[PDB]
Amino acid sequence: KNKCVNFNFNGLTGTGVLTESNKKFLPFQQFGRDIADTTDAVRDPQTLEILDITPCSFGGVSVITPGTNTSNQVAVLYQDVNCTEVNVFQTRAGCLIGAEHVNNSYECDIPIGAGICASYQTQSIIAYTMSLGAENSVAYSNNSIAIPTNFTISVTTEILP
Amino acid sequence: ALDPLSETKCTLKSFTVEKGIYQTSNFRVQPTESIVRFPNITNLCPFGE
Amino acid sequence: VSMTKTSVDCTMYICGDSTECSNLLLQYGSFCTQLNRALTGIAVEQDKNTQEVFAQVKQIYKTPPIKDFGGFNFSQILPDPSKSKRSFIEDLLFNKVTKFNGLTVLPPLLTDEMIAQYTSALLAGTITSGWTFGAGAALQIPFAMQMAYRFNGIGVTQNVLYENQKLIANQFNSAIGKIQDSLSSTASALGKLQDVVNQNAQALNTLVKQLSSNFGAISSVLNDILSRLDPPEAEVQIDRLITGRLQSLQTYVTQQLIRAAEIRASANLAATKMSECVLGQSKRVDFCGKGYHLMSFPQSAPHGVVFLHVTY
Amino acid sequence: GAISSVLNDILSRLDPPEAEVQIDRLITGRLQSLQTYVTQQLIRAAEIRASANLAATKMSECVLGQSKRVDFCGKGYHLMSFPQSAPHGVVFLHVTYVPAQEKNFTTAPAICHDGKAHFPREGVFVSNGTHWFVTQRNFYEPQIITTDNTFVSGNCDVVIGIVNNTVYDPLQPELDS
Amino acid sequence: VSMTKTSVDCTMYICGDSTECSNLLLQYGSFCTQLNRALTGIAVEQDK
Repeated sequence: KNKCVNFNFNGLTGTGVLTESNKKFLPFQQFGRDIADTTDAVRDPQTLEILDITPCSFGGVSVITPGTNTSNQVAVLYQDVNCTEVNVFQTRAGCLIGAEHVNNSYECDIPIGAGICASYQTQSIIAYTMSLGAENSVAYSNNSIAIPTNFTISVTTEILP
Repeated sequence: ALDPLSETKCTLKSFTVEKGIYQTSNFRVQPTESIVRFPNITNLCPFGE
Repeated sequence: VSMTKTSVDCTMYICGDSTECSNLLLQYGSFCTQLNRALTGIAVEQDKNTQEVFAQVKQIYKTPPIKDFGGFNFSQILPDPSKSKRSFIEDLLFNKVTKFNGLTVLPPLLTDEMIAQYTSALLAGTITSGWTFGAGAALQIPFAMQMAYRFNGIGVTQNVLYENQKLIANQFNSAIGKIQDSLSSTASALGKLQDVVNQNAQALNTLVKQLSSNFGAISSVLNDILSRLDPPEAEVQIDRLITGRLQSLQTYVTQQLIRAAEIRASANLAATKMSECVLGQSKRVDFCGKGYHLMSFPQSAPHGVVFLHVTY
Repeated sequence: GAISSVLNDILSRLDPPEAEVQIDRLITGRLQSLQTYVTQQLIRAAEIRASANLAATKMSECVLGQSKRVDFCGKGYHLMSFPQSAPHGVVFLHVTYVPAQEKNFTTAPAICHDGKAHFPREGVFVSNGTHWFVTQRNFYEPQIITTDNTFVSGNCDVVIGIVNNTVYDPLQPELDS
Repeated sequence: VSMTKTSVDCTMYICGDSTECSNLLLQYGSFCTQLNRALTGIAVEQDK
């Protein structure tokens, strides 16, 4: 169980992972299908055991890399999986190999996913939760005000196609 | 196929790689074992007769 | 604002667990390369739409300890930090919404917790500072004097504001209870968001059902036509399943890209109303709904945003 | 799906009943390549045309006038703008009004002179420790209290948080002096 | 503001009044249904 094997249950060949669930088979049915009408669950020919056919794990592989004129260290990223059967830390988006997790929050330079970003600071790729901005407590009161006494005429630049 | 540092240069088609996250390839678990479980045997078939 | 970040691999969808399928898939050239980069480029733009609407300022503002804003009850608008940090209105919006098959669903960069934290930074900026926090520094101003510039901007004397502080406070708090009774009774008020979910949930399940078609062959399973038939006979039936699923994958990219361009014009419209109606006093007629605009209160929403416009 | 990508190699080598299958797969294979080029260049041009309507608005409203829309001509209060030429685009030069320094003060909504409430036309009363004066919200400018800067409206018995002061009428240096 | 509400049927355009044509038309899955629901969804947006 829990392995990507080539199952063979009464001629039903294929490749899948034998997992357990709460699905209870009917005494006349021998196999179950998903919405794609494929091999989704098989029945144990020896006893009353329900073994669902789970497809094996796959996902996209991304590389967190800085600029060429900055550094050359990289990290391996895996999507929508955990660090179970894939120096190595678990993030909210997936399993990351090659980066360390830092509890301190910084500015998002290179995004990872699910509120996690990465950056190169003095000298390795670190994983951290991104910050949404600096803390600014407004001094609210019944008569307190902040009227500007000095102004700066700054010119902004906007580029639109 | 050497390292993920040079793997980013193949999917980008550029020597100078800027900062960011780039998708290079995909992984997949390969099958190793095979399940050939079947019920037990009670007797022998009379094919010799 | 945003949509579902669905990333479908072009290789493992048509040729999942097959060897002869990958030999005929590379004969099309860069057809699978363009479909993978198109679905990847959409999901980057879905995270950019949330940064242009919610992330308007570079500072995070907190709630003041003084909750007496001239008689107005803002406990239903501001989120509760003692519980996810969501208010009572935001709880009714997330509770009224609706694996390894080649369709990988990626989570967004801006989570629903950080959306409400970006919403609470704009709620404290509009109430305690008005439009000064978006145009410059966090200039503090009382809420009784904040509405004095709002009534004078539309041609109403500010003498009626201070003499009727308790009159307009009971009318405002009674209007919030009508919204909470409408959202908790039925989910018909979320029709602007349910059209985005139904175009992303039914279209995702359609691609799982499109691979079961034979496309003129005997069976859709690649193992039942390769190991059971002749290799001259298996070359035709695999190519019918490859070309039959390639047009199904090109249809899913084309239909979602127009919906991504539709959601981008809605995100730029939501970023316009956040920068003008929420982050200031707009004199544009029917920009914050029917009536003279005074203020606005944004709310968090699953893959969207909900505005609570205040009219006169 | 064909054996080659050259149109001349299939017709010369294979039979003319057999070459028409691989040629039509190359035509339909390049037709789907043209369907991708037409569709992707039309959806992306719709986003440019949606951005061209925004670029034409900021060159006809923000440049040819003073827009009161917040965060439309950039951050801050809009003064003027200057467009410049750019290849396949435009670069804006928005001149805005950004404050630099501010101080904390004590305010009051209105004052009382002889029983009636005096509200300012644009601004609020600010006390410096001794008395209130008339000033603006955008710029700090201490001015005297007069009828030209204030407005008589309401009474001094129903306004919550009101204070008392003395309105300096311009007829008082001429008659009451 | 709006345009004409043209809803072209997927079945009658290709396999109009034919029985054996529907066996080669419905074998491609719900691609015929996606052409009808897309043109129906435009006519809903034309009314909006």
